[PDB]
Amino acid sequence: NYENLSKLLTRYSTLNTLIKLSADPSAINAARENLGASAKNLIGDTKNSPAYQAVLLAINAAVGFWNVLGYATQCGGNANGQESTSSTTIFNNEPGYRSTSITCSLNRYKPGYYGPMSIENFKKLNEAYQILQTALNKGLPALKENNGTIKDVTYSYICYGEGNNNCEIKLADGQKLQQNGGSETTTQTIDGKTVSTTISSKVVDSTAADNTYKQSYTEITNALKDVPDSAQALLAQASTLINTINTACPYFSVTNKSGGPQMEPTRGKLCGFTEEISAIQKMITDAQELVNQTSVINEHEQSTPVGGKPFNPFTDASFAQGMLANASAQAKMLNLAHQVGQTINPDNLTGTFKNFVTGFLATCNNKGSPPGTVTTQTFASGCAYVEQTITNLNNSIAHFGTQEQQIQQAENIADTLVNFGSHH
Amino acid sequence: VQLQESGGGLVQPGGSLRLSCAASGSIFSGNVMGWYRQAPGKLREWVAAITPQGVPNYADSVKGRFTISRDNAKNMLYLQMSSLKPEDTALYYCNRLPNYRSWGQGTQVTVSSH
Ligand SMILES: CC(=O)N[C@H]1[C@H](O[C@H]2[C@@H](O)[C@@H](CO)O[C@@H](O[C@H]3[C@H](O)[C@@H](O)[C@@H](O)O[C@@H]3CO)[C@@H]2O)O[C@H](CO)[C@@H](O[C@@H]2O[C@@H](C)[C@@H](O)[C@@H](O)[C@@H]2O)[C@@H]1O[C@@H]1O[C@H](CO)[C@H](O)[C@H](O)[C@H]1O[C@@H]1O[C@@H](C)[C@@H](O)[C@@H](O)[C@@H]1O
Repeated sequence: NYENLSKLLTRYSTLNTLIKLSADPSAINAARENLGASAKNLIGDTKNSPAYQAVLLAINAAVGFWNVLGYATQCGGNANGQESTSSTTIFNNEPGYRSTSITCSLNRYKPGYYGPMSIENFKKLNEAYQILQTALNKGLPALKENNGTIKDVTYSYICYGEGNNNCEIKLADGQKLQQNGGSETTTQTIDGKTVSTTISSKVVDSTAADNTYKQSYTEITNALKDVPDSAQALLAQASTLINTINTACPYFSVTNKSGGPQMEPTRGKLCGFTEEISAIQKMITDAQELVNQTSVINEHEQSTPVGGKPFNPFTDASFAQGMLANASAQAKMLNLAHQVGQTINPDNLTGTFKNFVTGFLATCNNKGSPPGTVTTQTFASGCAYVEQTITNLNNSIAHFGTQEQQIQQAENIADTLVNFGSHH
Repeated sequence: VQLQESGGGLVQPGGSLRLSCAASGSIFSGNVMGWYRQAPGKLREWVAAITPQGVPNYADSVKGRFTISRDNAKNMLYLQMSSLKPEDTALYYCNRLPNYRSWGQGTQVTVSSH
């Protein structure tokens, strides 16, 4: 126990320095200036921002996960999770085997846990996949840009075979959508905003030219318009994507190519990958908590100068709480960003989870194409710039070294003032 | 979760020094590492940093003169200092980025006049 302040500051002199600054408006204002500049580094920059790189990493991990395993994931049936006697249902722009389509055509077996994924769940997954791949390709906005949108996310699937009812679409009023040439408007709520969808149906007969299936089919085209592309929005689509896999927990059996890196175990249930899916869920959760600080930083602008009569840290210090909230929010953003990297960075991983990441998720088998590109060799590899993103996260963090100090200092000056400011 | 810096002391202007930091793997593994310094009268200043692949970057106050480096096999961080000036007088500390919130003892570096 120290009786008085001189003994205390002889010892911890950096503290003496801190008190000197906390009583000096020009220092306090220079810190406030910095909080502004770093704030812009996080929530306004993109490539230079740990925060941004972390959000991108989380999303990419989720997408990558599905690129790696979705060709192997079995699926089928008819609507409402029912088995089918003879229903092939094909989803376009998916990382299928030697293909840019995944075919869901497993009959008789009952969709569910340790079974095929229902077409109902596949549809849900697919939407998120298409949205995310499109956003990734367009490029993600800086964190502050929470009012942007993707002009057009479009995808189709086709239905064929006896009794296949997956392409019958029921509407908001109740009437069935006209199977041949019909066209209509869903809306839904993504994020907190309303998004028009144009659903359109189309029948193609077996005789008709270029029908490479030689069987009469129904094609459903979904055209979404003005889809929000904020972090908060896309994280939510990732969340859907991964949770839909985890919840449906379908059966998967990979064809392990010789020479390559080796999948373990070779067949099973997708929610079996518990380490990987936890990581991906945690990453998304941390990134959401990361993007939440954006609203705390905005709510406490630090531009207005502080300072008439000489400055009095005991009474002139209302701004302090705001400053502290802001600095603490920035430091949380940084730490959460770091943490997102650490969850997946294979430098810290062991055994089967590490090999998933180095062997499969981190890799790509196209020849590098822009983000969001599905190709006929996309499957069995992440194809989502994980390794690059982990690297760019680090690079961004390393170029944040100064700012991080400034944040800490601001936080500490603010704290000192709140502290003096109490008493009253 | 440990940080230990060494390799400092008293040198002459233009002199050169090699600082070492032995870091725990919890700190070091798969992390950006970096060098920090605290001068009398002032607060901890960031000096340099290096990613796990080995890409370094430096504060404008030392660019050209200092060189950061890491030995991934042995959890070791090095700052190679050249053309030292009296302004570089400080305690030098090593940490990951973003920082583990308990710091090392540091290692004193003093530049003088001849
Ligand atoms: C089941 C189906 O897809 N039926 C189509 C039909 O297609 C023919 C064609 O593919 C030939 C060529 O080989 O094979 C037929 O089945 C064979 C079978 O394979 C044989 O082994 C043996 O049993 O004989 C039969 C043939 O006798 C296919 O059936 O083509 C017609 C004309 O285009 C489709 O009908 C049109 O579309 C529907 C929606 C209606 O609007 C009709 O008026 C149109 O003429 C026909 O589809 C089915 O049509 C009936 C009409 O009774 C129902 O309306 C039903 O739901 C339709 O099936 C749905 O839509 C089609 C496009 C497909 O995607 C199915 O998966 C889906 O359930």
